[PDB]
Amino acid sequence: MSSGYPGVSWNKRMCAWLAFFYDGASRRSRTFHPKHFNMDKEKARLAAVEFMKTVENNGRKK
Amino acid sequence: MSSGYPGVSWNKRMCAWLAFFYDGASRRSRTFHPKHFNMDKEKARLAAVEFMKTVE
DNA sequence: TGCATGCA
DNA sequence: TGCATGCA
DNA sequence: TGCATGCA
DNA sequence: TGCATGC
Repeated sequence: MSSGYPGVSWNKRMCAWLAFFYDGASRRSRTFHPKHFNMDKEKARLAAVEFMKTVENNGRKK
Repeated sequence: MSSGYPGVSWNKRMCAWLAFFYDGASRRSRTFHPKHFNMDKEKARLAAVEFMKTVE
């Protein structure tokens, strides 16, 4: 499994684990995003843009 | 682009920003994962499992 | 979005 | 079921 | 794995 | 030009 636990699976589009459970007869899910995903994704974006700016030239690179 | 910026794009399978650039003739790329992705994904996994046991 | 439902 | 999908 | 080709 | 895909 992706999780190694019954009912818990990684949703690739969402980048989150959903826990699927029965509520009486009704199948339901609860979403668990990696902690601080938004913060850390945004910080990764800034870091990537910063690097991109370093390499916005026509000379040979490091 | 998926970032706000030219040359930087989100790779979905990788769950990471890629910066595409030119080293003269060659096209290159550098990868940028969210800083503590592996650890925080694991924390989220353990929380999903905890919910599973509790809600069951 | 997070979620409930669809797919196989 | 694990996980992708449609929803406005 | 991270990277750079493939495709438009 | 962005970004999925194959190694």
